[PDB]
Amino acid sequence: SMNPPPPETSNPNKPKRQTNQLQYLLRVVLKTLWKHQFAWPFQQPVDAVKLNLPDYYKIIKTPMDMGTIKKRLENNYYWNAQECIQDFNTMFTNCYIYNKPGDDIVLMAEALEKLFLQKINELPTEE
Ligand SMILES: Cc1noc(C)c1-c1cc(O)cc([C@@H](O)c2ccccc2)c1
Repeated sequence: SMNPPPPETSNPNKPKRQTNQLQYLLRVVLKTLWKHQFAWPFQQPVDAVKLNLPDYYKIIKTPMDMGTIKKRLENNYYWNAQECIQDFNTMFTNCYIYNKPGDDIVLMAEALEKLFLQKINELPTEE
């Protein structure tokens, strides 16, 4: 079956703003995760055709990935840091829902999420 369209990264009818927290999310949080040895499976949407996973989009109905997040941060899609944090959280949770505990992909997501939580605990106060 065909992949869905990816999550949107441009919509003029969506309100947005720059905040120092969103700027930290791009310059520190995304940047740090993206270069991790284990980032690559999370750097673009799941291509269920390529991966031969007929059920993926039956199971994962709110897909998200760091490719999408990167474009949203770079293209000023967000209103606040919470929208972006939620996208990370959805990406992580999706991986844990779809796969099994201790699978290599789950261990990889967990490595990224450990780093993510370290970086978010240092989120600047809004200014
Ligand atoms: C992310 C993610 N969540 O569920 C699936 C399925 C993936 C996923 C996305 C991908 O690009 C690739 C793979 C898979 O080839 C794999 C398996 C072990 C270690 C790394 C990679 C899984």
